[PDB]
Amino acid sequence: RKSYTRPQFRRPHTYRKPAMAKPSNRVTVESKDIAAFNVIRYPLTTDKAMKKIEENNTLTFIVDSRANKTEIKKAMRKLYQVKAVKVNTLIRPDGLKKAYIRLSAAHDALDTANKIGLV
Amino acid sequence: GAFMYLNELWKKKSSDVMRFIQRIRSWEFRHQHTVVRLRRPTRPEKARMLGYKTKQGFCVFRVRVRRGGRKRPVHKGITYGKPKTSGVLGMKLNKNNQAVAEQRLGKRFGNLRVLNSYWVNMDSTFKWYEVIAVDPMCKTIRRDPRINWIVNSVHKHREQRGLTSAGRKHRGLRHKGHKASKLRPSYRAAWRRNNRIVFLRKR
Amino acid sequence: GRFKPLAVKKKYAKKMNQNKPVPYWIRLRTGNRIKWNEKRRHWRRTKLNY
Amino acid sequence: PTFVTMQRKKRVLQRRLKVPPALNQFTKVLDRASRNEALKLIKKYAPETRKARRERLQKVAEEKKKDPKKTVSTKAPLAVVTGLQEVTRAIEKKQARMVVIANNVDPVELVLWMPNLCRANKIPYAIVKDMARLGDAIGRKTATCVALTDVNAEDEATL
Amino acid sequence: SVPSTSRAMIGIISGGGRIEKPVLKAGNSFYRFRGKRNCWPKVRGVARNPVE
Amino acid sequence: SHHMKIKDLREKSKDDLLKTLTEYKKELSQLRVVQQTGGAETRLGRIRPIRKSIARILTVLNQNERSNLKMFYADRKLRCKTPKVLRTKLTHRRRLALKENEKNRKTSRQMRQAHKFPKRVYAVK
Amino acid sequence: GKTVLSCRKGNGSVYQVHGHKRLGPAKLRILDYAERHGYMRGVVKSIEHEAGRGAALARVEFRHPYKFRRVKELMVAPEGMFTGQSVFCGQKAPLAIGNVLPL
RNA sequence: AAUUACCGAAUCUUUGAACGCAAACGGCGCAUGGGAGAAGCUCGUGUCAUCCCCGUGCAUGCCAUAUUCUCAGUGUCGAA
RNA sequence: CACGAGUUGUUCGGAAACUGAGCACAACGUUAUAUCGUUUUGUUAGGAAAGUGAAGGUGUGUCGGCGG
RNA sequence: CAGACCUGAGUGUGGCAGGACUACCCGCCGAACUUAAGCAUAUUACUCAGCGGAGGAAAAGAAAACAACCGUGAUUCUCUCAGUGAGCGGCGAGCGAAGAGGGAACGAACUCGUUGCCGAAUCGGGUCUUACAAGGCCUUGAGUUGUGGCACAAAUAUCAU
Ligand SMILES: [K+]
Ligand SMILES: [K+]
Ligand SMILES: [K+]
Ligand SMILES: [K+]
Ligand SMILES: [K+]
Ligand SMILES: [K+]
Ligand SMILES: [Mg+2]
Ligand SMILES: [Mg+2]
Ligand SMILES: [Mg+2]
Ligand SMILES: [Mg+2]
Ligand SMILES: [Mg+2]
Ligand SMILES: [Mg+2]
Ligand SMILES: [Mg+2]
Ligand SMILES: [Mg+2]
Ligand SMILES: [Mg+2]
Ligand SMILES: [Mg+2]
Ligand SMILES: [Mg+2]
Ligand SMILES: [Mg+2]
Ligand SMILES: [Mg+2]
Ligand SMILES: [Mg+2]
Ligand SMILES: [Mg+2]
Ligand SMILES: [Mg+2]
Ligand SMILES: [Mg+2]
Ligand SMILES: [Mg+2]
Ligand SMILES: [Mg+2]
Ligand SMILES: [Mg+2]
Ligand SMILES: [Mg+2]
Ligand SMILES: [Mg+2]
Ligand SMILES: [Mg+2]
Ligand SMILES: [Mg+2]
Ligand SMILES: [Mg+2]
Ligand SMILES: [Mg+2]
Ligand code: NA
Ligand code: NA
Ligand code: NA
Ligand code: NA
Repeated sequence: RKSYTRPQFRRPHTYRKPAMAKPSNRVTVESKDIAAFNVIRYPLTTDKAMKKIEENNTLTFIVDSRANKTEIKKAMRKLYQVKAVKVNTLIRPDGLKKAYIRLSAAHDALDTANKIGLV
Repeated sequence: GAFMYLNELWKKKSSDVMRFIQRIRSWEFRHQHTVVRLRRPTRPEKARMLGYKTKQGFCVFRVRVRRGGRKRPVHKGITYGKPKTSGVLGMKLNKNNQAVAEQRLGKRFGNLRVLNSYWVNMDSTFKWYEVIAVDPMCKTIRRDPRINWIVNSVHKHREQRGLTSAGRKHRGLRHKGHKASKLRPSYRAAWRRNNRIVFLRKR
Repeated sequence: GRFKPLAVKKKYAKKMNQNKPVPYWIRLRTGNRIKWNEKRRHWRRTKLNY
Repeated sequence: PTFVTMQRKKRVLQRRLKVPPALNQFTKVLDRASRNEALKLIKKYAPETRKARRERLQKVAEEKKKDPKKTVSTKAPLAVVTGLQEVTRAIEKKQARMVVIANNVDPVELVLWMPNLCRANKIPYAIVKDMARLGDAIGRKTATCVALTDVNAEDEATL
Repeated sequence: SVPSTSRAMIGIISGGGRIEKPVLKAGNSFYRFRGKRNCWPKVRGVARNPVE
Repeated sequence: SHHMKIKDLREKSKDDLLKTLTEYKKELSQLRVVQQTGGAETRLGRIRPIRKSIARILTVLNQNERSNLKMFYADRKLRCKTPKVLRTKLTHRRRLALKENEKNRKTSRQMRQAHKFPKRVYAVK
Repeated sequence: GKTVLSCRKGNGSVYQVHGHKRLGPAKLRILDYAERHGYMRGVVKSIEHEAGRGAALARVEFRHPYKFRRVKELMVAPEGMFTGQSVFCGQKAPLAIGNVLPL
């Protein structure tokens, strides 16, 4: 017999074969190059948004309400080839998420707005 | 063959040796769970007689039921209405304990089909029955012409509807003819037959 | 007050979106029966209580 | 663990209480030297395996196909009788010359009656220590009882 | 009578004489029962209604 | 018109379909900008054909992928690992129900009795 | 009629012990091997008051008989127990106030 | 490439028996595949730490099963 | 009333991430039936619920010291 | 020592159970208003409410059945038996069936255990045949603490050739 130095029996550790990765159960085709189009929906053109474009180098967008500030930065780089130094977000009382995106001093927000088409 | 000696031995439960064997087993069963899985039946001849086979897909479980009369679950034993319904301790369940043990096993393990059950042991506090269960998804069960009828969905939870041998017992289906005319095909069906108002079109 | 679950806020947002009058061109449809929004809500009349 | 405590307490309760002769006879086993000799004879006459039976039947089938008119006996070589049903028939019909019964069959009702049946039919019998050792002699995991109905001339003295 | 292997502590329990001081106030009883349980004040049975 | 024909989709390869999907997703996003900043109704009328073209591209890609994967898992050695999303749906009861082969099983005695006394065709004059 | 107050208290509910701010149950140390054969010497570390109890409680620190640690039992202090007093518990403990001995 | 009707091929957000853990929290994990990566490194190309995004597996119970998986028992043996 | 707008967080509040009066999933037991009971007086369950790992043996890399 | 068996665990792999629906059907649980010109037995009622469980039906069903005849012949259902010169009932209020007869339906019958004779001939799992074949080959994996085959009144061997 063995020797037990503890006053109660505990389950001994035995060999545990690890589970194998199963074949994928989701077989739909998802394109990585179109993800940013879901993250960024469309820009805003209100008086407040227009004011921030020329004074704060900031663009205003309606974004996916489940999106990340980090992901919005990545989407801005992918869709418009600009570097966002700061993203501020709020969920509007209507339910949509709005993002204030300040571009780096190297990029001109007004020029980016012209290329986007909001002007 | 060997069945006869086993069968006659179990007709002598009150003998000295069978009493000793049942006493040791009853002590062991007292220190086990309410529901316990077994590798083999305790009474193989009785299990086989009731439909058990030593085949992949057949399972045997021992179920413990508490002995005694049913107590009416009213607060502080306070009943209302007529004094005819005032009894608390002296009423008895209209179902037998074997059916209760089968229903306990069937409700706990919904993936199995209950086939039958049999008495194994009892003490002052507990009664034990061993219940035969069948896996409807087992390939051996599905391709066996003798048991694969239970795979069909009509037999799902047959023990809950009192269709087993114990269920038939307390429904009154052991008797035929004038002994069970008012209980056939069921008492509710007989009540429907005898109490519905018939309206012939031309009366 | 300040606090509410995002789920409560989203439900309040949808009720805001629904609280709109019937568009004028709806009344000009061939088999139109709608004149005014029968489910208009005012914050002082009926309480949503979310 | 609970199962550990219960299996030890079960042995205690079996020794403390009064055991009737029907159950008590299974604790008075055959001695070790005779038990080893008996199991050696059983192992010598162990039943043929699935493979060996299969090549024997295939050889019989080929001989039948080679000479369809001739008749080839399908009888298996002389071996011990194993299994509760077959051993019981051998004892009832008095073909068994010796019967070996395991002493640790659970449920014990399976073989509780066998020593009395052997005594009634005047068949020599013995009770041994392990169904596992009996199963090992016959090439199985366990064996409740094993009966010898015939041996070769060289093993007649040993029997 | 108790088994002789049962243990005991030498001496008397500390804090004796506690019940010798009159309480003098319902408030002192209130503080006394704050740490024990909800059993004070006590209403006499004759002051209740026969239903209860 | 920005209308992509289903016949040309079914001939395009996977990479070409993904490329076309990106172009139509991009152009749809540009139209969303027009929706915000007013815009001419002629440009706005392109939104629906473009959205439906995107659906057509995705339909072809998903139909092709499902067909290819069913072919791959049609292998007898690999059909036990087929994803449930690709197995036949039918109904919960029907998947669990006895098949005809299992339901028609007979004992050896039953088989012999059926052969010994088959049902006959007869008439009375 | 209605349930009497004495019966209602049996339900528990709002008539249970106000156990918050209590230090825990007061007991002697476990009757282990050391007590049955030799003795265990402890030190009284604090004399404390528990709400709902008139008697003072003593926290007595012992060494663990099998492990490298301390035990810190909690007992009902007899009259005269003081901080720093040595408490002897076991078969061989001397007859003195505060010690625990077999009867 | 009209539009209707029908149906075989598809899509099918958050959820709910709801089942990785929670929840007036659109929250937080353990594995395993990816994705994006302006710091650092290499020759703007590659690669990429922390951070971030996504797919799959992971409730409990039961049955079957193990190229015959890993173990426990002063249970019964048998060999040291 | 109609239309158009407004709520920007590494540090503020919550959560991630504490315990309290308490709650009751598991587990076990009970009940004809769980939609019942136990579940903090250090604390689940007759109760095998630890997958975490000190010193070591085996390879890689970062080092101090000797000899050649 | 090992090792085996028994009993019991951990993990991997392949599956199932969970909820909804619930008119009808099956198993439990189960009242009272009401009626008796009051009321307790009784009646409402083996009902409503409550908890479980199925299917396109369910349940029942191949005699330990009726009958007492010149006999009938699984079950279910219909007319009828019959509000009954049956019976039950403070024999009060009320309650209350069964066999037979005319019919509907019906190719309606089968399986196991046991017994006797056989004894792995069985089952899963790989693998091949266009095949997860009711097939061949292999397999200790299960199984002799017994899978399966043949015969038992609709019967009068099986077992080759
Ligand atoms: K806004
Ligand atoms: K009562
Ligand atoms: K309201
Ligand atoms: K249904
Ligand atoms: K009246
Ligand atoms: K209820
Ligand atoms: Mg914010
Ligand atoms: Mg406020
Ligand atoms: Mg108001
Ligand atoms: Mg509110
Ligand atoms: Mg044999
Ligand atoms: Mg008073
Ligand atoms: Mg008063
Ligand atoms: Mg309390
Ligand atoms: Mg969840
Ligand atoms: Mg919270
Ligand atoms: Mg207004
Ligand atoms: Mg608490
Ligand atoms: Mg408690
Ligand atoms: Mg405990
Ligand atoms: Mg259900
Ligand atoms: Mg009424
Ligand atoms: Mg009245
Ligand atoms: Mg009255
Ligand atoms: Mg009802
Ligand atoms: Mg029909
Ligand atoms: Mg049916
Ligand atoms: Mg009939
Ligand atoms: Mg008449
Ligand atoms: Mg009645
Ligand atoms: Mg009839
Ligand atoms: Mg058989
Ligand atoms: Na009542
Ligand atoms: Na009838
Ligand atoms: Na051992
Ligand atoms: Na508005």
